[PDB]
Amino acid sequence: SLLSESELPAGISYAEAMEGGSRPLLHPDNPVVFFDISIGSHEAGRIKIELFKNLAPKSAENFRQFCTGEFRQNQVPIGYKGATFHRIIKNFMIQGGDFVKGDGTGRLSIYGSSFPDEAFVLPHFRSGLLSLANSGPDTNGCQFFITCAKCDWLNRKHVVFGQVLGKESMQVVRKIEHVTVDGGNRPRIPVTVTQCGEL
Amino acid sequence: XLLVTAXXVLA
Repeated sequence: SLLSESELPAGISYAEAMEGGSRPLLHPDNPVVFFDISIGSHEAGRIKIELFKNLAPKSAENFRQFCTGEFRQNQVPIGYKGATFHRIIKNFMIQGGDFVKGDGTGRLSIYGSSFPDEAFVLPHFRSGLLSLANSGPDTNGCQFFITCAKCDWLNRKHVVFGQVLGKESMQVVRKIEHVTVDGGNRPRIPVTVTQCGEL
Repeated sequence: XLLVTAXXVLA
């Protein structure tokens, strides 16, 4: 189901997304969520994210609940508040959302351990897209990445399910992308979602 | 390489 760049729907070009505010651009019922980011102990700003419920409803709803606190295990909420970005590769992507262990091992979703790939409709055609991290087919969980360049070699292996909105969002993404990392691409100073929610 | 996995990170 993969669309070529010439076939893309309105509202998801880089220019269109950078004009976005707090309301969705691809489909009017798409939720918009946010992360406030701290780099070390410094508030770095806010990333606003449209979740493409119209194209990837299960992936969007999983991410959305992790932003709002609506997913509970035995009455205890769990989600992205306090989650880190544990793997940062300049000119490629920033990876985070492992609220389980903070190291890439976390594989919990609102559906259980892992959930299937939805249709691979959108390509990784530009920076600023949200896509699911996984360990092969049908192993989506809680982790995600934000593209920092086109990464079309990931097409049909990772579901692109959202986009950042507005220029500040991309400024924060670029700041995260350029922090110092160790030999394993782990940041030397933590990058944390200190607050998150739905707009 | 440039993959985004959860568990065995590769080059």
